[PDB]
Amino acid sequence: DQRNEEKAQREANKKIEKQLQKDKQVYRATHRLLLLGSGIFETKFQVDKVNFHMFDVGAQRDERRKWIQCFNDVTAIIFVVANRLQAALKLFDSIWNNKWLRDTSVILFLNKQDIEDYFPEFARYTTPEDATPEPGEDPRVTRAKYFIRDEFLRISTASGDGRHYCYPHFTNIRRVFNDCRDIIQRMHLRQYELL
Amino acid sequence: QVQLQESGGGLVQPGGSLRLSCAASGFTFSNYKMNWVRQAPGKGLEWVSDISQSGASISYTGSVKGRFTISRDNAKNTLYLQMNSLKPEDTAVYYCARCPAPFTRDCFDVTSTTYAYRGQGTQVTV
Amino acid sequence: TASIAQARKLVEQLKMEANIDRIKVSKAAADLMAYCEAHAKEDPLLTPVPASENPFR
Amino acid sequence: PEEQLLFLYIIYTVGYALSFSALVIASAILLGFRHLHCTRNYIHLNLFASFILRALSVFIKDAALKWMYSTAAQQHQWDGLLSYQDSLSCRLVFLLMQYCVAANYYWLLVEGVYLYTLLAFSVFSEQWIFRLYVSIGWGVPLLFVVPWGIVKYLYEDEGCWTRNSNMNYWLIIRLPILFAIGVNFLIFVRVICIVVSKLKADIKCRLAKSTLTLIPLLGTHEVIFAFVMDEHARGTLRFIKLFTELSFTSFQGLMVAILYCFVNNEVQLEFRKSWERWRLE
Amino acid sequence: ELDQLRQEAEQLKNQIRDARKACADATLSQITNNIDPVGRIQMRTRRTLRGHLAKIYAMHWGTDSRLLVSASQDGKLIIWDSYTTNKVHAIPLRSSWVMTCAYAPSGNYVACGGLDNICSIYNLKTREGNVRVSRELAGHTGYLSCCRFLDDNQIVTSSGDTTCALWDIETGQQTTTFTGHTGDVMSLSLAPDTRLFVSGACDASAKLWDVREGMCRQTFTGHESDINAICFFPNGNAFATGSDDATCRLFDLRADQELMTYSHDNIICGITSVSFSKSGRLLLAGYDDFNCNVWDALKADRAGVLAGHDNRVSCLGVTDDGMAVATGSWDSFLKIWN
Ligand SMILES: CC[C@@H](c1ccccc1)N1Cc2cc3c(cc2C[C@H]1C(=O)N[C@@H](Cc1ccc(-c2ccnc(C)c2C)cc1)C(=O)O)OC[C@H](c1ccc(OCc2ccc(Cl)c(Cl)c2)cc1)O3
Repeated sequence: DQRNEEKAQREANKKIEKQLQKDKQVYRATHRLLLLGSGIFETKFQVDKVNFHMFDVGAQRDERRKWIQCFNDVTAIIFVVANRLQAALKLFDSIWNNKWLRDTSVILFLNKQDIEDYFPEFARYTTPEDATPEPGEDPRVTRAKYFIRDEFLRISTASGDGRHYCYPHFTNIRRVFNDCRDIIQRMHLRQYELL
Repeated sequence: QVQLQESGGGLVQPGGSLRLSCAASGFTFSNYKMNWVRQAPGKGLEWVSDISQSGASISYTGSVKGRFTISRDNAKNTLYLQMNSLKPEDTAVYYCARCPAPFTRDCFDVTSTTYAYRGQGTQVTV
Repeated sequence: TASIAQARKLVEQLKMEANIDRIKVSKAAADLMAYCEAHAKEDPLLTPVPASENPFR
Repeated sequence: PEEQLLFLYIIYTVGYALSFSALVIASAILLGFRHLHCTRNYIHLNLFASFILRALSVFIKDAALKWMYSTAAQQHQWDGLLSYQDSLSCRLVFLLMQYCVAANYYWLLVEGVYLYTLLAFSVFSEQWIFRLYVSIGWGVPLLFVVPWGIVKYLYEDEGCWTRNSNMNYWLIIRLPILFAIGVNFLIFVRVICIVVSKLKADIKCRLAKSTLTLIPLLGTHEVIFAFVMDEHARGTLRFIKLFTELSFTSFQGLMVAILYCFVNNEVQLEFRKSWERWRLE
Repeated sequence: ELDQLRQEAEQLKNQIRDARKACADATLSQITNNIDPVGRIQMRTRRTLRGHLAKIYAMHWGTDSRLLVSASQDGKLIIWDSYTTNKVHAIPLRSSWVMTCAYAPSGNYVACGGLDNICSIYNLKTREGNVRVSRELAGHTGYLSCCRFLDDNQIVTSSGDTTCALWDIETGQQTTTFTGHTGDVMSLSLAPDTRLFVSGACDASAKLWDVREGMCRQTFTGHESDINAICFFPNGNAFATGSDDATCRLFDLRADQELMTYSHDNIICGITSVSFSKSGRLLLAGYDDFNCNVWDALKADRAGVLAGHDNRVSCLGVTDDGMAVATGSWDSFLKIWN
């Protein structure tokens, strides 16, 4: 009549916020990652008892200016870079410069080996001696994967200041765990204004 | 209505020149980053060039750099592409695609699916 | 050959978009001006509602 | 002598005046704005509320000294002061005062171990870990002040304010306090090695900000002034040995208010966006 | 070649264009210049519902104007009580990526969909207490961008594969597909009779569909960028959009042209949500600079700002009695304004 609908309404409300507190302790404990190169492919994995979530988009179109805004809350955008490499620079240039993806860090993985055609500046390019490989695969391969690394770092070190960071790697689940640790740590130093 | 009628094109000798215009309609030309996008016969769409909303930031793909130049005239609402020293690898259908939103630096406009703010194209052969 | 088939379905649409008959703007704008003034006495975001009957006070 | 040591007492009194003034403006900014209700501004608010009651202790003792000068000099009555000294007034006020200085060294500690568990551990539930930090901060000081007042009423209660040379009972206030200074340095040299690891990815002009920011928040200047300001480890031919270590402890509530409320950018945009909500009106 | 009918589509486009120029005898601003204005709309946030963990992409009111559902990207579908600030239900979703939500006009169901390409119907009024999924409506390619119930059995859903679809919940299959958009359909809005609905898409175009015939009736191209939001006038004879070119536009079903543009020089951020008031005199547009400018829908001038949000306003809804505006945003708070 006057409490039979009301103080029992605030009882079913407080049985909700007890489950919303367990759902908050598990939401802040998981790390959401977007992995891009039904309509979503959620992939759970755990490295050293820290649970990660990786979402590969499946049945979606190649128009992505509208669903990429869903993934600004994620920890790190994993960007796997397999002509088709210039299209990966222009995609990474869009992720880096999007107004909503300005606070979202990009882990960046690289695959291919074997160009001077699609990049004529590559022929006038020698590898930095300050960054070397250990096992020594080829002198001619490490001058190429350090070129396309510095193509994707020409985007990241162009007016993208200390709010999102690019982590380029050569190819793996341990490397995402060590980069998501650096993303969370650099966020906690920006909250105390130490970075 | 966003309409983009790109002109120019045709056949050319290897080493020749062209001047592809692109008359823009239905939007303020000054607010948008504009691109040039081509599609080779048997290939997908690759991005060629780019120019910022003032003409300041200008980009090219690696295979056209030095030979091609891009230009816009915000007073006459026309986007240009001068294609000097042409090659047999440069024959494609050249589209005048613009970025979807004004005042932005991110563009998503080389899509096999229907991107809305590009033109029907002009054919360039050698 | 969907290049000619999609542009066929694009041009039957502009045919059925054509054969409709449009009224003038001055007649249609006077019917949106008349809906607002005939319902302005029941717009609680327009008229400042007194605080006893506003249920969110 | 007096021309300089009065200039130190004025700094200690006025340094706690500008601190405690700035620790209410910083505790009304961080508590008034609902958007600034993090689980770290709660640690700041309970630390600013600990620098305040430390500053109220200074006001009390200073006020008492002023009362002795102006009133007890020429009126020539000491019954009130004598009755208060040997009464359960003096002991109670002293214990509360010594809690007000020991709940400061433990709220610069759970402000330090909270930042370390953001950067190192990061696997926890923030529902219960906050209710721990308001229990290590306010309740763990009660475990070595009340056993210190229990032993005070039982042994050596001949005067509430004074003591003797006996320091086998002063292992209850000084030793749990200097443990908390000995941990806020180990967190200081672990957060600093993290920050230089984030800069191994012009840092000499950049580490000079993130080190001087971390010094008032953790209370690291007690360790710095105990190692480089020795100077025979006595009072010898100096003025600025004792001057800095009473200026960098009085103005510390001012510096945790400036560096962690006012020049904070996510607080400054709570004034740069709640003003255009009033500029339209 | 295809130019035997390509230029037929432009020469049809010319004769539609001046057929609207033969119909624009005046403008809406010339008709409504002597209309004395609204004044200064000053809405205070009465409520602030605080229970979501991530960005709220959509809310929807109930027809009783008291309950509302709101979807967030944490995987929640919290049904609120706006009068009491009590969460009635809090539905956990199988997909965290949920970009839309709807409430049944009867009040028995809620729908939600997102990047799992699936609309999920939840029976609130079951005999078990626990709210469970009534149906999954999986026939859409691409993300689901909007959904609006027709009754307890029919729901129209727009999606990311550039098509809208009319469903049948008891069968699960879609009765009608609405094709014609070239960019992905971002929002829809039903007519008050629910025999028509408009749909804005990322081709800077808004189409008017017959629900039972299944065809497109009229197409409205007046914007410049991706239309994120659409809303009918309360009369049902006009509608208002909002796109990424920072302009709202009042279109018109009968004159087949835009009547008015709602612009400002200080506004260079896209509209994410539009709604009308109960009479249609106000047009409340949610923006990306985090506030919600109230527009006089007849005079085109701004009558107020709903500035209380800390991140991007993603949704906006006016009640069915016109007494509240519930705007959610990307900070996880819905605010009821008045
Ligand atoms: C830096 C020196 C300065 C100071 C100033 C700012 C902050 C801190 C420290 N300081 C001042 C001081 C004041 C004293 C004192 C010494 C010094 C020296 C000295 C000091 O550094 N001192 C040690 C050591 C120390 C520690 C604690 C106390 C203490 C304990 C309990 N209560 C009080 C008020 C005090 C001051 C005293 C000395 C310490 O700082 O720790 O001797 C007792 C006397 C008193 C008088 C009257 C009284 O009754 C009140 C009353 C009386 C009649 C009426 Cl009618 C009414 Cl209404 C009210 C009570 C005390 O005030």
